[PDB]
Order: sequence, then C-alpha cells, then structure tokens
Amino acid sequence: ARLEINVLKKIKEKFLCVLMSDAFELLGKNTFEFLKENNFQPYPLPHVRHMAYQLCHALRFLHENQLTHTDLKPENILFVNSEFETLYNEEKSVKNTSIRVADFGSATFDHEHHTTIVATRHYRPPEVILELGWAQPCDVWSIGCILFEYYRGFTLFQTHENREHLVMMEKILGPIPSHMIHRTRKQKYFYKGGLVWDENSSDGRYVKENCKPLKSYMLQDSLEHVQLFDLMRRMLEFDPAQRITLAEALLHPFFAGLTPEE
Repeated sequence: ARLEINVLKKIKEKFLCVLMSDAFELLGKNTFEFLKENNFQPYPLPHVRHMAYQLCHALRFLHENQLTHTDLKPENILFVNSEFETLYNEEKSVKNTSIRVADFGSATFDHEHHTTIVATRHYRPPEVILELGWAQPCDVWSIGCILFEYYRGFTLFQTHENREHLVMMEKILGPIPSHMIHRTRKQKYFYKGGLVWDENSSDGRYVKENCKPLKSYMLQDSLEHVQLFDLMRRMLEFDPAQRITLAEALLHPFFAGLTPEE
C-alpha cells in the first residue's frame, strides 16, 4: 500500500514537508518528544508563533492542491534540528524552531474515497465524530488543538470516547450548533438537543474539574496572547463551513510578532 509514495511524488512536483529522496532525510526530535523530554512545559509564545506560521503555510499548500493530511498531531511535526539551550529559572528551549510536516500515509485527495473516521482521536474534529463528512477543514481543527498543546504543554481533548469528547468540546468552546445536531445520524448522543451525559461519572468528574472555557487557558494578558486565542478559537469553530481556512489564518494579526527571518 505505497499509494503513499504516489502522494509524495505528486507533492514533490508542486514545501515544508518531509518528502522522498527515493525513506528520506533524518531530522531532529518531533514536537511531542521535545515536550515529553521537557516535562510537558509549554513552548514559549514566539516559538509557538513561528511553528504556527510554518504549519499554516505547509498545509495551505496541500489544501490548495486538492489534498487533506488527516493525521496532523505533534508527533508528525518534526524540528529540523531539535538541539536545545537549557536555561534555569530548568526549562529547555529549541535552538532552531523551524519544522517540517511528516507522514502523508493518510493524505486524501478531493476526488478519492473518504473514510468515515480519520485523524487521531485528540485531533479529530466534530464533523468526523458526528459523521457530517470532512475535507480540508479537518486539518485546521487539528492545527488548533496542536497550537493549544504547544502553548499549554498538555492535550486540549485528553479523551478516549466520542461522547466525552463532544462534552469536552461544549465545555471548552460552547454548545454545538443546533443545525449540526439536526444533521447528524449519531442521535444516540443527544436528547432534545442536549448531550446525554452523567456528570457524576468518573469521566464526568474529570471534565468538571479539568475542562473550562478556552479563554481561561490564557497564561498572560498581553495582546499577542489574546490574538493567539482569537486565532485558536477560529480554528476550533464547530462548523467546518464556517471554520477559518489556512489562507485566512495567515492574514491574522497574531503573525505581526514574527521576525522577518521567521
């Protein structure tokens, strides 16, 4: 099943992706390894900004060429060089914050058959869970979750099951748009428009204690933090038709803080 090779060849011909030589180039540790190798202490905002910029550029490229990745997660984003400079206050900070997007094994073309369920759970969007169909906006959702993870050090949706996941989504982002609820065949999750959920269950207890409205995860109050969260909340729009595109995301005030080298 090296129809992966095919995608890689189609991609090369059109580029912050890890692509083929014939296997490919070796790079540094991935952005999750680095997180774990640093106690899950977040990346500082400037790193998060440069990484976000690169991600949006990388996938805007796929997205404008009839491709969705479907499996973006911190494990598939690679530092070109993960050499770091430890500093006491001990936290680690990577030297060169350039990244590459990897693993096009799941990348799907517009015209290809779309499997119902795609993405790794924590990075999977509501349209997929509710089986409303999916395309490029899938990746944008994943990118929102990933940026949050870079900025706080922990997963946005640390979940194991659909119902819980949906409850976490409402907890953090507000209620699911009613039209999406009317449209899904997955009605077993709902009653009179409301997610069926026992708050006294162990998971229900986890969510009450640990999931809160998105803005409340802001570490600092500076403009740059406010903008990152404005951009994240647009990437984590429930409705894929209304969710921001990566072309649009790059025209966001958040990226004003980039160096011109960056």
